[PDB]
Amino acid sequence: KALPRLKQRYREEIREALQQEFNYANVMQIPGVVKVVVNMGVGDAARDAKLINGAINDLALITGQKPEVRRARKSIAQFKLREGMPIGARVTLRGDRMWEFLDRLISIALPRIRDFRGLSPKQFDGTGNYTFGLNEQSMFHEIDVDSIDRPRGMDITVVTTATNDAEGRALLRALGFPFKEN
RNA sequence: AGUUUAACUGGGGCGGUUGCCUCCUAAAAUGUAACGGAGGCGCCCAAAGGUUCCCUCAACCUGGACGGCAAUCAGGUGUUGA
Repeated sequence: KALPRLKQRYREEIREALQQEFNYANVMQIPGVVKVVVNMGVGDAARDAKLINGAINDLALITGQKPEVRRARKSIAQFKLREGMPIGARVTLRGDRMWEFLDRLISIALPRIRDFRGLSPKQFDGTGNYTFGLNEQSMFHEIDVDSIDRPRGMDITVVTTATNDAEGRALLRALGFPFKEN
């Protein structure tokens, strides 16, 4: 007994508009976002093993779920990197929590970037999966932006059952990502 | 004063070596020598053992903030080259 904003919108308008654009036979062919992905590469694992915990805490406060700590399966010593050194955190988002996260991101933070002209239409890949990146976490009001001791940027990537970049960009437009309309 | 002070060895000496594991020589069973050719061991292990369950890598292509030939991520090819 509840509905998020973007999901109600998705089931109302966007499916209709893509149908009226691309004319699929079955509606099962309709594109739909599955999951959302978050990652943070600490990179100074061999110099600060504590920024890892810092990033864990930030993403906790940001996404409302305890992250995963991705280990280094290979040992490349030109970076000090050794088998099992924690280099980064990672979180998966699916469902109502995902739609809420996109609502927050599109409505609070991305309208808080400094001189946001536009996210490119060219972060796609093969079929329409949008892989962008943030330099700082100085933007989410979710975050306690008084306590941060360093910039700890991140990298986001958005995956969809779309089959090509045209359908991907069209769907993400209907959903309200500020592309550079070109 | 009584006695020891090695062997192999293309004579002896000098050098090197002596035991165990793996490969070729070794001649499609086994086995087979040379001071013939290449290596290694005289350990480690609250788990790197037992059991039940689950999953598949490396590599390449692309996207991608610092990040580059490569770091973590996502998406494909990938019968198996890790």
